[PDB]
Amino acid sequence: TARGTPSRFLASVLHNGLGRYVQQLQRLSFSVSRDGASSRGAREFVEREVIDFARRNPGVVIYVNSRPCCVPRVVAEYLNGAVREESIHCKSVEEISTLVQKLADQSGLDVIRIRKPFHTDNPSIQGQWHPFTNKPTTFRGLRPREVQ
Amino acid sequence: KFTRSRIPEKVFQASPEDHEKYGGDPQNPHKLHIVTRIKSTRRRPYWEKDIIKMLGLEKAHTPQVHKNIPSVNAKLKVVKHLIRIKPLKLPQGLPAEENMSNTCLKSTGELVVQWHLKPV
Amino acid sequence: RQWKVTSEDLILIGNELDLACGERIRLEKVLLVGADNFTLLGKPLLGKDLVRVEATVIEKTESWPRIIMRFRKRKNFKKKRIVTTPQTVLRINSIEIAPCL
Amino acid sequence: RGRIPGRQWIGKHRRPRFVSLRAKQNMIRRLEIEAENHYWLSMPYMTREQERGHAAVRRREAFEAIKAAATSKFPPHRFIADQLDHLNVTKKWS
Amino acid sequence: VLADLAIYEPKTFKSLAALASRRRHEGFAAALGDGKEPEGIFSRVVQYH
Amino acid sequence: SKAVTRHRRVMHFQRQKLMAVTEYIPPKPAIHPSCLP
Amino acid sequence: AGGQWRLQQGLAANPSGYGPLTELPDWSYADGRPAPPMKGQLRRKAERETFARRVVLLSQEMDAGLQAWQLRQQKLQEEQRKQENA
Amino acid sequence: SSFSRAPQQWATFARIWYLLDGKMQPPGKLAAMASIRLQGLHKPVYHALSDCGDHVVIMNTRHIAFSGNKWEQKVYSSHTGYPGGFRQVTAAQLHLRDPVAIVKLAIYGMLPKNLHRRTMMERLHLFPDEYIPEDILKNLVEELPQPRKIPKRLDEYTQEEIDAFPRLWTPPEDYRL
Amino acid sequence: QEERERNNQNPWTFERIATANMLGIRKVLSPYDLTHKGKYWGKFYMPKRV
Amino acid sequence: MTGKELFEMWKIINPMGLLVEELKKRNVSAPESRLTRQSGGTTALPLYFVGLYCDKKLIAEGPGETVLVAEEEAARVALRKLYGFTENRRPWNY
RNA sequence: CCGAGCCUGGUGAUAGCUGGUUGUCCAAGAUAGAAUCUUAGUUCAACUUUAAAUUUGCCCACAGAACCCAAAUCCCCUUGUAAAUUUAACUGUUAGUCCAAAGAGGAACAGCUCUUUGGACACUAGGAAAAAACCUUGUAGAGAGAGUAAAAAAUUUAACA
Ligand SMILES: [Mg+2]
Ligand SMILES: [Mg+2]
Ligand SMILES: [Mg+2]
Ligand SMILES: [Mg+2]
Ligand SMILES: [Mg+2]
Ligand SMILES: [Mg+2]
Ligand SMILES: [Mg+2]
Ligand SMILES: [Mg+2]
Ligand SMILES: [Mg+2]
Ligand SMILES: [Mg+2]
Ligand SMILES: [Mg+2]
Ligand SMILES: [Zn+2]
Repeated sequence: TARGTPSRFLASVLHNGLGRYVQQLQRLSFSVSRDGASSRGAREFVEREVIDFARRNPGVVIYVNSRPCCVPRVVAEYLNGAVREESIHCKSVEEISTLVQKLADQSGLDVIRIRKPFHTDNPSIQGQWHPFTNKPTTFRGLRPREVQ
Repeated sequence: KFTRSRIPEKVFQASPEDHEKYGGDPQNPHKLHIVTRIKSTRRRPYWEKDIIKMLGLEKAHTPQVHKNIPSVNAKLKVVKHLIRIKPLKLPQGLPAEENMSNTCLKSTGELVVQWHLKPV
Repeated sequence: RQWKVTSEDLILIGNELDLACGERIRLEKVLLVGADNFTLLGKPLLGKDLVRVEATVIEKTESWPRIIMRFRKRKNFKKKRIVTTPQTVLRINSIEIAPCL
Repeated sequence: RGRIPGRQWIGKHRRPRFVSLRAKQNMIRRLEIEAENHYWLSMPYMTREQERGHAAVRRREAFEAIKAAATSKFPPHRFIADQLDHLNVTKKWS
Repeated sequence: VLADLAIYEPKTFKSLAALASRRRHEGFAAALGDGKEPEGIFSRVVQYH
Repeated sequence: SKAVTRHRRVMHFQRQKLMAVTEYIPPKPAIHPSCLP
Repeated sequence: AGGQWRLQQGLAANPSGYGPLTELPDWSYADGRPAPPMKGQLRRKAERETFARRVVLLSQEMDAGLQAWQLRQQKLQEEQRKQENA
Repeated sequence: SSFSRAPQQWATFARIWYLLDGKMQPPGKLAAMASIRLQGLHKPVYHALSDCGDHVVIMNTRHIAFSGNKWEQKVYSSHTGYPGGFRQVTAAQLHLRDPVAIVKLAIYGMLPKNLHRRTMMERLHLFPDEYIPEDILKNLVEELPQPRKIPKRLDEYTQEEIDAFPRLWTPPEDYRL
Repeated sequence: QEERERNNQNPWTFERIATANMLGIRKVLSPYDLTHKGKYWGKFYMPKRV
Repeated sequence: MTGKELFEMWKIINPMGLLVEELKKRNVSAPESRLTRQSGGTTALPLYFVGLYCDKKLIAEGPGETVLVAEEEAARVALRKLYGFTENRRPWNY
């Protein structure tokens, strides 16, 4: 809910778009279990897909602990220090791939209400409106009902 | 009480002034009606709404094509007030198999076989 | 939907574009373009050769969970659902005009 | 003061509604487009006898298609692959 | 965007209002004489195909 | 209620709009037929 | 606004209906490559194709029925000729 | 622009002192323009939360004029609160007792019925005569025009206008006048 | 009365629109209207109506 | 840097004096300050517009709470447009 | 706390009557009447629901359907459409309000009562002032896009030789 949840103005981190773009997903950390039917999708994912994912995205680093876990987790640390945790418990390989990809595409900052869908540092050209823009002046600058 | 409303045939006898006004030549008459639903089939009898649905006008402001023959004329005479009619007009002849995709309608009842999407 | 944009400004799109992050894109449709002392209006839109609006894709992000509840009183009619639509964030890199006019 | 008896729009006495040029214009529009419909419904193309038996083949074949669609009803097939895919829940690394 | 230009770009909005007024005057000339005259310069339209 | 009543039976709004549309518009010339002719 | 004017001119009442403002692509690669079509334009093209196919089918059925009627009537004439010949 | 943040914000959301002469004008139209200019609708930066209102001054509220028999037909009615405290007074007596009340009530009705109505009415200013205190005829900006133009009297119609206007008919000489 | 109903400038008449049912007004109306077009409403009589 | 304007990054004093020195170096007359418009001079929220005119030629005008703030802001505007750091300038290309 | 005591037990008495009836999401879905010590209920029918078999189902075009003393209806190949009948198994609704129209009763009273044809409501939305029943409008989401629908009452009045 909007009045319950906080908000923010739309913005990009460190002005990522202007210069060279950077994949702002710093680090991933998978926690999967050898056994456990919940971790079968994650195990197949680390078997086959994760290699291609690393080959595609060098900027990101991946850690895999591979320890006993009743629920397999995936952690994502961003440049800002933002931590984003997800539970991949009983998840399909394609859904894991989509999750990891949308994490890579996601920026390192909270998902909350955005007040407006845009942001312009220089919003005004020609000068923004003030009351005296569209009205003329007076000879010698004389107020109404003024003799001298 | 309220029942079906039989229409006299004398209503459907166009006059010369009507001809020269609407631009419809009785000789060499058109073949196809573009029909569009305007009013809600709600607050209307069940026969009216099911006639609409069988003609295929459950969707509003979506022109649908029918023939010009008495058997259909009967239905859309029953449901005149819920629809607007126009004839189909095409200068470019029937769409050839190669121009099946580059077709486009117009508000003027025209159907252009080719759509360059670019001004003169 | 329309926008007015400049250089080095962000824009949000409430749908997916199928463009990986960091890729560039040329926007064709422009209703007008204006400088400090003049403007260029279209009929309706401007020529392709005259303008060149380039943008970059920066982010694909899932929206905050938007709640949808339907309730009717004294009928036991209650149903909730949550939606998350995708967004694509763009940044307009450059705006330039050609001498043709 | 100024009330009217009972419900506002029903009964022997009710609130008097009045017409506006707005609504008059709207309904004249509806009925003139209806007159255009009358004109275009006039001057048909073919007669009863010309339009009698031309689409019978299409109606028949469409109805036989519907009949076939209704008759073609069975349970779907069952597969050993779909049966044994369930064993893959206890997959584990060596 | 009309409001956005009215706020942040008043000169462009003045240009648009002037254009609109000129189109009004062309339409009034047309109401006086519908045809039998050269069509307006801005009232002219672009046809697509 | 009944159709025939002592009072003027208030009619349906569509009917009143119809009756408001249909009236005798007398054909008048542009010029009054006394001052000029 | 202006729907009646657009219709008098022949254009769509709602500018979003058809025309270059909606039918054209909204974006393309900076390399100059053509972008993939949007789903809206694809479904519009598909329904327009079905529309034209239907128009063709209806017209062909009408023409075939008229020709069949004409053939039946000229056969009627020929068979009366046969009758009075017999 | 090239203006600093705070100064530009100040110049944008600044208030303006409009002036009006109600010499033989309708309080209805006067109140309509005053109400829009007190809301701040005329400002393209208007929003109900942001109090973008403006100060307005009226003069010659005593010398206002209605259209029709309003002076006697119109009734301003108010209940003191006690039994029998229902009072009705025509615009005539109401004006004779206070020439400002008519215009201020018209504007009070014109304005929205929110809690900002009272603040905007406080920002409003009224004067029966063409007399203003020093500060609030000094700190002005401009005088917007009147809603209606007043017609001229025979005392005002110059001779050349009368001569340009043609005579329409020829009286018989044998008549008294 | 007959020259008035002949010279009325209004293109639209009760009898026309009711015989045609141009707006589904046969709902609100009676079958008797089809003879008592406008002049009558219950027992009353409107001669000015046409 | 694109976000922050220049006077947010570069503090200064007596901007009118710096302006006078710059204009003297550029060999033009010493400009005079004149309030162009004003509102609420008596009330608690005064507003003034001060323009700087050289040889009957305006370079810049600025709003302000008081006349001093308005004239110093106008000097700031003139400095902006002289040094070419107007917000409406050509953005940094790439 | 005696129209006939209190306690225990049968007794978890019975109650066509009132109240209540526990996680999420989707879909289809208010509907003629007969009998009944029966009208606050139930049984059958009708409507509705699920899964299956089959093919005709709906609108309908000429012709066709009474002497006595009107709007429409029935049947109906075409046509436009895709539903319909049957088989297996239950349930629930079976205490109904307003508007228009044809009528009966009453006072040519009722927001009255009773039948018939239709619409709406009992499902969201805009308007008419708030409003169930009136006018537009339906199939469901996000938009800081757009075109439209129904949608604001007008009236001032009497001279006379
Ligand atoms: Mg009441
Ligand atoms: Mg009745
Ligand atoms: Mg006892
Ligand atoms: Mg449902
Ligand atoms: Mg019996
Ligand atoms: Mg019972
Ligand atoms: Mg049949
Ligand atoms: Mg009743
Ligand atoms: Mg009742
Ligand atoms: Mg019920
Ligand atoms: Mg919809
Ligand atoms: Zn005259």
